[PDB]
Formats: sequence, C-alpha cells, structure tokens
Amino acid sequence: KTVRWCAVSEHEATKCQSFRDHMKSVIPSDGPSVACVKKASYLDCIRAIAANEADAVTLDAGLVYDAYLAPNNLKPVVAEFYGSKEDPQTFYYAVAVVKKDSGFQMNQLRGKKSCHTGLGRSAGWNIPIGLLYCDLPEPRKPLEKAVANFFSGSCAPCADGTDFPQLCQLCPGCGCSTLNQYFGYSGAFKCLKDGAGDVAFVKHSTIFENLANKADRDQYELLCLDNTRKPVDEYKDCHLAQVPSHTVVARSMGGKEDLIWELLNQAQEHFGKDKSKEFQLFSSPHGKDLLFKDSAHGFLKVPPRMDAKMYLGYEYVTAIRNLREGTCPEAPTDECKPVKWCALSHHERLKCDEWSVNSVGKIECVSAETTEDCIAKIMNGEADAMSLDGGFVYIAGKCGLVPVLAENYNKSDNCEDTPEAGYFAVAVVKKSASDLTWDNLKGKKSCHTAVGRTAGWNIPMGLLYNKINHCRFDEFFSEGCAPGSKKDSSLCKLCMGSGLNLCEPNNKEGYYGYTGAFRCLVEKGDVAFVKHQTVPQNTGGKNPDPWAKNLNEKDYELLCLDGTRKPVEEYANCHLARAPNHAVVTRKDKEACVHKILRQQQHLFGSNVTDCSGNFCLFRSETKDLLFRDDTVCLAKLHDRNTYEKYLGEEYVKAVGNLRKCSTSSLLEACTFRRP
Repeated sequence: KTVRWCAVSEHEATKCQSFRDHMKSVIPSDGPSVACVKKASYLDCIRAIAANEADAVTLDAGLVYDAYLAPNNLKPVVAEFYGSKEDPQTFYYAVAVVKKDSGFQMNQLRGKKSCHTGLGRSAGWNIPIGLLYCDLPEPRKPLEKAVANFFSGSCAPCADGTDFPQLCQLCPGCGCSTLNQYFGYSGAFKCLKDGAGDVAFVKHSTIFENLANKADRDQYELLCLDNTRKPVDEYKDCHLAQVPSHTVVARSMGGKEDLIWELLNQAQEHFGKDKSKEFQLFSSPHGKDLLFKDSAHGFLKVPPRMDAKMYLGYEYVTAIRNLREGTCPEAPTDECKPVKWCALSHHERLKCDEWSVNSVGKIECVSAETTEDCIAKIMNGEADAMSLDGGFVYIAGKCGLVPVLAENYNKSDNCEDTPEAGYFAVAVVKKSASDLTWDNLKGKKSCHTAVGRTAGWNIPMGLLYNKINHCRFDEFFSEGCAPGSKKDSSLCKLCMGSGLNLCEPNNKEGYYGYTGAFRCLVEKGDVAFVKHQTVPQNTGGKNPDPWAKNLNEKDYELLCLDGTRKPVEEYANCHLARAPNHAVVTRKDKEACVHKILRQQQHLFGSNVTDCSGNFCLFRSETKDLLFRDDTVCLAKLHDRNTYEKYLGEEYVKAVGNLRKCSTSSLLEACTFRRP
C-alpha cells in the first residue's frame, strides 16, 4: 500500500522525505504512504521503476518518450496541471507563428528565415526540426549544419555561431541569454515581429504574451501540418505538436497506477496550493521544481486506456522519432504510400488479404483486437484506414481522425459523387393521442426497436437525456417494450411473445424491430421510435398481417423536438436526428492517399464487375459485411463534410455524446482528456 517515489537529487529527496512525513500525520494508517528512493538521474529513475526498485517519477515530455521505449515500457498515470480545474492546463502546443499573407506553408519552409527560442529547446527546436527532418539536405549529421543549409538564415540561440554562421544571421553571436534580443520565447517572436525572420517556432501562448491587442495579433497566422494556415487562437486545431507539461509515469504491467493516484490525489488535497502553509507540495525552500514543477496547481488521473504514444500524440512522436532515429524515404516523393487497412476479425483479415494481393500492393492489412484498438492504431500510425459506423465515427473524431469517404447504399447510377445523409429517425404517436409532444413523454408508454439500436434507442433515448441527467432509462417511461432491457425492467413489461423470448432482441419477439415497435404503438403504447419510412410501409394495406392490414397512414403523427407536431408525410422537417452511413476514417495526413487509392480500388473491384466468381469483389463477404457493408454501392467523396462534426450532424452528435455518458468507452475517455 506504499509508493516508492524516485528522486534525482539530494534536495529532491529531502523534499520527498518531508512529503513522506507530512503524509503520515492524519492519513489513516490504511491510506497511501511514501517511500523515497534516491537515484542519480532521470534515466536511472526510469530504470529503477522498470526494475521494480521504485514506482513513480515525474518527467518532461521527452523523457516520457524515453521511458516508454523498451525495455522500460513505462506509461503516464497522473498529470500535473497549471490553471484552475475549470481550465486545467496540462498540455501546451508547439506552434509555428508567421506573418499574415506571407504565402507559404510548412512544406514550403526551405529557403525561408527562421526564429528559434533556443537550440535544444522543445517547441523552439526539437519539434520543428524533428518534423522538418526529412526535408533537410544530406548529410543530416551534424544536425546543426543541415538546418543551417535548409533555412536561408535564422536566429538559433546557443547554436555554434563559429562553425555554422547562418544560424546567428538574425542574431549574431547566438547569445544564449536575454542579452541577445532574439533569445527565448519572446525573443524569438520579436525576431518575427521585427521582420528579421519569416517564421518563429514558439509556444501557442507565446504571441498572447507579446501582443496585448487582438488587433495587432490578427496580423499573425499559424502554420498547420496539413499545409494550411489559421488564426493564432485556433492553435488547438493547428500546431506542430501537443506536449504534456509534466507527467508521472509508472510500469505498464504492475506499476501501482491506482495506488499512485490515491496518494497524489490526497496529497494535493492536504497540501494543494493554499491547502496549507505547513507543507507546500508545489514548492520548497531547498529549491525549485523539486519532485514536481512549482508552477503546478494540481493533479489529474490519466485514463487507463492510454499509452505513451497516445499521450504524447502522433505529431510529437513523429518529430522525436526522426530526431532519435533519422530515417527518410528516398523513395519516389509523391507516389502514394500503400494504405494499411485494419481488420477486426479473422474473417476480416482473410478478406483483406485477398484484397491486398489483388490490389497489388496499394492495400496492406493490419490486425487489431477490437474496433477501438484499430482506432488507436490509425491514430498512432500502425494503421491508416477502416470503415466505421456513426458511433465510432464520433469516437474516432474525438480522437482526431476524420471521415474521408462515406458508404453509399441507394440511388445507384450517380453514386461516386453524392454523399448520402441518412434515414431520419422519427418519433411516432397516434393523432388521437392527447396533446402528446416531445417534451411531454415522461411517464408515458414507450415502444423501441431494441436497446442499443440507432433509430429506436440511441438517437431518441439520447436527446431525452437532457431531460433527466442520469442513466436509469427504464424509470422515465411508465412502461414499455425495449427488446434487450433486463427481463424485469419496465422496458420489458409491454413486450409480447412469451416463453424464453419474452422481450428478446429477435423476431420471435413480436414487438421487436421497426415494424415490431409500430405494432407495439398500435397495440399498447403511445410513442414509437422508428425511421421515416416505417409507417408508409406499414399502412395503406402495404402490410397484409392482421393487426396492420387496416391501419391508415394519416391516423398518425411524428413528434418534432421543438414541441410541435407534423404529418408522417414530411418527416424531412420533423425528425429527431439523421442517422448516418458507415464512413472510412483515416488520419488527416493520409486523407489524400486514401481518396486516390480507394477510388481506383472501388473501380477495379467495386459493385461494377459482378464476376465475384473468378476474381475479387470489394463489397461481397464470405461471412457478412467484411470491411464494408455488403449493400455498399460505392465510396462517396465527403467533399466538405470531412470532419465528424460536419458529417454526423449536431442532433446526432448531441445524442451519441449524451449516451457515451452512460456507456463508457475507455478509448473515448482518453481522447477526451488529451483534448475535449
């Protein structure tokens, strides 16, 4: 129940011993305890933790990468933040500030003039040079010279002015102190402001400290990785890298992550930032930043699904990898790199393999255990693309990935250029129902197609969430039939079909499905949640069966979320949410290649050629829906709907968002932490 903290210096160990002590005084002898293992350096601390001779240490982003690498394999368990918990600042963004209308993007930096905070610094050197690495001229070692030739001239504080002069061209001597006006963050920004340099590599907040007036700021832009610019305040959605400020790592297996959280959580409680002048956790008389930076305000537990690569982030890991390794592709230069497609099942891997061979290298396969694991892989580069359903296009989007092509199902001869939007989920009731309105449903009787389903649950049950704020849905409706709820719940008390299949999510449950929930409306409930076509299909006699043969379309009305009502006829203006088609998602940096490669593939192996017999077919499956949905006609180009927020639709996103409040998703809670 004790946590062995690692200190990299006598001072730090003294502070640690104080920590240990003041944590004994009032903290049940059943509550966490601190032991102090003293090591000579960070690497020795990282090693101690992996060799199970210590348990935790706090490191800068760079050592968080090192700690993650074999054979240590350590992960981020607790984070240090710098604001209020309303605006807990745990990250910071390495951004590239430039002057408005100077016309050039990240990939057009050769020749330009650079301003770096200081050589060896994070945001100001390691990250930018890292990414830029493959664009530097060989020999790339020594690095300093190679950067000197890349740029036309720059101000690289602390660089070797003597040997590679052009690096102090904007600041002769390269002074490594405030003496040199272009040193440090502000020094680098000023280098840009004074117009000595074209681009200045600094922190996101750097410009917000050198220009108090939005007016002047509006004259500066930030270079983004997809070779486009954006307003300095849109840094979160345009930066070279996202860096964790200060992180606490542990072992990946074992590691006592939970115990560690229980320690520091309480610690920050008894000695938080004001909590006491007896013992200050984020400061010391013996020094500064001992154990934890002094600027700290508190701690935050890191979602368990997270690994260093996820925590550090794609861009960051990319930058550091290059520096650490140095490995470029003197391969073509423009010819698209093969698309690695992630498979979910054995049968998926098998179909993907058949596909890979037939594509002749343009398609490759990667196998992950679950949809979320595939998403983590597309996230960190181990994989590039895969098709997802609404719920996952949402999750994937929270994680930074983006929808690129949507799966099309209907109107077949115009396909390739017209993204389908979906099938409107509508709430239904009988016109002969008393004033029933959207915001009136409480205590009513419900009819659902089945729990978990989109049109009959997630969407409706998802919007209704803002009218409760708790996940106990069975106790909102007086009663109802929701195939799948617990056999006893109120959601099961209106379901017919007896025996073992009472309230079961299969057709043996009469009230199951679209048609089934309608019958459930007609025979026991006042509200049914289906889709826009469900009624026209089950009226006008279009349905033989007893209970339906005489039902008439006009005897019903679908509820509109603004309280009013409208005719089943114009569902288009009175639905709950749209409900999308499956979409291929991929990383922003691979978006281009995915379009080119897939269009050419759906060409060669699409629904076009029907001789699936003696050749390959992208849309047919040995099993069922492998890789794509079998009823897929083509992959549409999501022209401008290329972001989950623009492809899903506010209503849908609102709902799905609300539901993930009830059903966790470790991957989502992790991506949320890094950004949302």
